[PDB]
Amino acid sequence: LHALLRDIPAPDAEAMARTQQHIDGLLKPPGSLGRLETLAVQLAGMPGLNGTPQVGEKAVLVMCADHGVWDEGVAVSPKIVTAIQAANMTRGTTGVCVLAAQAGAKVHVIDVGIDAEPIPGVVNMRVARGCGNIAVGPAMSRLQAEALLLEVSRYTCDLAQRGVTLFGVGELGMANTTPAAAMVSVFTGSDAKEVVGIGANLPPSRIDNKVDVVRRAIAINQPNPRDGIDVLSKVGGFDLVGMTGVMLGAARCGLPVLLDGFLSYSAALAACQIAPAVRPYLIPSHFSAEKGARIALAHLSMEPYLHMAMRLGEGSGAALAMPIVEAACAMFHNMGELAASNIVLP
Amino acid sequence: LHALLRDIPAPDAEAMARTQQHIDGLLKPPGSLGRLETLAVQLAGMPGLNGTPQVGEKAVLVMCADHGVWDEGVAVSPKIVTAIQAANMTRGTTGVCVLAAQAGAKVHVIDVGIDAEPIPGVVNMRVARGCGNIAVGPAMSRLQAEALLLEVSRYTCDLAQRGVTLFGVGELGMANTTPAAAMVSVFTGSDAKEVVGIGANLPPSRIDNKVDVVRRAIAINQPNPRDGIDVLSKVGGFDLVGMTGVMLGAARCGLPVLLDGFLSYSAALAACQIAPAVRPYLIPSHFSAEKGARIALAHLSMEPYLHMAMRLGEGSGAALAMPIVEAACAMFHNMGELAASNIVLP
Ligand SMILES: O=C(O)c1ccc[n+]([C@@H]2O[C@H](COP(=O)([O-])O)[C@@H](O)[C@H]2O)c1
Ligand SMILES: O=C(O)c1ccc[n+]([C@@H]2O[C@H](COP(=O)([O-])O)[C@@H](O)[C@H]2O)c1
Ligand SMILES: Cc1ccc(O)cc1C
Ligand SMILES: Cc1ccc(O)cc1C
Repeated sequence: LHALLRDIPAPDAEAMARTQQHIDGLLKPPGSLGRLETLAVQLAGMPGLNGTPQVGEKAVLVMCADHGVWDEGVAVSPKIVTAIQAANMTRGTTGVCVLAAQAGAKVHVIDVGIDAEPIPGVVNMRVARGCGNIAVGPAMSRLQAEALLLEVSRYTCDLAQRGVTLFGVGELGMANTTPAAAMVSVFTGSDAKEVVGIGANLPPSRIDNKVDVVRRAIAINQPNPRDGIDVLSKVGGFDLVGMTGVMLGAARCGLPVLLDGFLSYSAALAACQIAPAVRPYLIPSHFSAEKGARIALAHLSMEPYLHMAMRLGEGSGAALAMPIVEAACAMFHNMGELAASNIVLP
Repeated sequence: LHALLRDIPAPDAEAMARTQQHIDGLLKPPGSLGRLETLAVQLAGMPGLNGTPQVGEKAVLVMCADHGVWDEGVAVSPKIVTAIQAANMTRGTTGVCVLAAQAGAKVHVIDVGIDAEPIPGVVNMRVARGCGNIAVGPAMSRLQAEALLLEVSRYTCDLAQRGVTLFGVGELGMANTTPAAAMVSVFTGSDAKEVVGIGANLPPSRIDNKVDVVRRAIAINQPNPRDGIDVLSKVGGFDLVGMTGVMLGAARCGLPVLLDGFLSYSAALAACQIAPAVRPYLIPSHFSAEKGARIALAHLSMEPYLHMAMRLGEGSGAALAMPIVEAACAMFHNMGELAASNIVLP
């Protein structure tokens, strides 16, 4: 894993300069396509894209796992929903499936720790049947977190060898906004009350308990904010570790990764703590309706493109933003140039 | 035109209720797809869509015209750019062309008043070679504004008979953020300084003059805020009137219209003043980087989906949002249902 982190490439400033000059000469007032222009330049700097903003095959990786903290009464969805929904993912009837189909992306469903019998058709990388209840101890051992990061990182960059140039990250796991909140609190130094949300429709009256659980998790585990792996293993979950793995893998591969919602923000904070070099490869999608989204995004210095009040998870927001990445590429390659129309601007 | 306004249909509450019930039963926590859900219900209520959120053919109508106020030094782009860019529209090299192609939409370029010889391939509805300079008098006569509204409204609903179910509105015209600002000031009661922006890269040092011009336009013409046609004819432009026409026409046709940027907001304010019944058919796209966007959107009670710092115009933002409308339809029709998976939630 040390080799992985060490070999993440820096962005190509040469390709970015060439891209910027090309964009400035297109048929429009300079800077007028705003963040679409910035996104094109960002893509051009990613080594896996071969010096130009382009999109080949697209994949959304959905990390599925159960959480022991579900027993603390922090979620209203039956625990079995993780297993049921994971199977639905193989049938194409879920939210991320429908949105990925619209974007022409393939969904890869990965079981990194569902508490049920193995599901045929789902990629099997299960660490255990659900992680430990973070309210009374760690979610997993450091060894388990490291092993899963390496496994997922390898799977991710291996897809790159099959033509994938754009990744979207997602998750599925009942009770997972609890460890996500714990992680966000630890990494940002914000009090649990400011980052704990209603997750999947938790009744307002049960929020107090959820906040109490997050605080106990942190007090009991004492995760070190300066060690991303320590935080993930202590107050995270297998799904969260898996998402961090996709980000490290895509970065190693020099390719872009679209974030999703709140859960993905928590994983991104961990990934950036572990390897700051991962940051230039992350692209935000939407602004999650979860209470702690604003704080998490502020610490990542990210401004999402889409304001849809979405809070489904599954990688649904990442899939919805794929057309925006393709639009930036289309602008770059297909627009005419000012000079060719003899248009001169101040 | 009185008949047109009188016959705009009210939204179908029955279809909307059926849509809401269907969305609540899909495979996800209730309300979790947020504004995508609200958008689907909004679409279901539009009579031209036949009781369900669906998208058939898509068209972006780009209204092109020149403005006499260009002579007041309020724009840095050469006046001939309107004519040049309008021809580029027929070649598919412009920003809206490239983005519409990505969304599978056709672009219709309409000349409603370019100050140049007619351009082959562009739809000809020219009122005159540029409108009057609003700094010294009206842009056009009330008769001219009314005639153009009716003509464009008919053209728009006629496309509906050819399979178009989703419209996007756009414009092209040097100096047009000046009349747009004047209109926004009149309709919202905001001072010109709060709504006048840099348009297509106007140097910060020339802003003062642009603000002075807007104030003179309003003082000299005395447009009546309660009469949308009066405002359009006095301090508007042919392109702005044309955009208002697309909105009235789509509403009469019971079909959705996606707004674009600042210019489109000014036209929407006029359209809603003329006929409040038009409002349920308007769908925002992006949040224009123009200074007066926030005020204009607040008065329309609209929150755009996309935050791209875009300020190109041409209907580029409307085209970029078309995939979002298709996503809401895909969610509605393609997602599985909770009951079918035996999932019961509180
Ligand atoms: O992605 C988000 O921003 C998001 C926000 C709130 C809830 N969720 C989803 O709902 C689940 C977590 O909610 P909960 O209440 O069980 O902690 C999990 O399967 C997520 O995919 C997802
Ligand atoms: O759509 C917007 O929000 C927008 C904001 C600023 C400038 N524009 C475009 O630039 C032109 C107007 O800018 P200007 O400086 O000549 O008033 C016109 O052709 C518009 O399409 C468009
Ligand atoms: C200069 C300029 C202004 C507005 C446009 O839509 C396009 C161009 C090229
Ligand atoms: C209940 C529930 C929770 C999260 C999902 O992604 C989907 C469903 C159906």
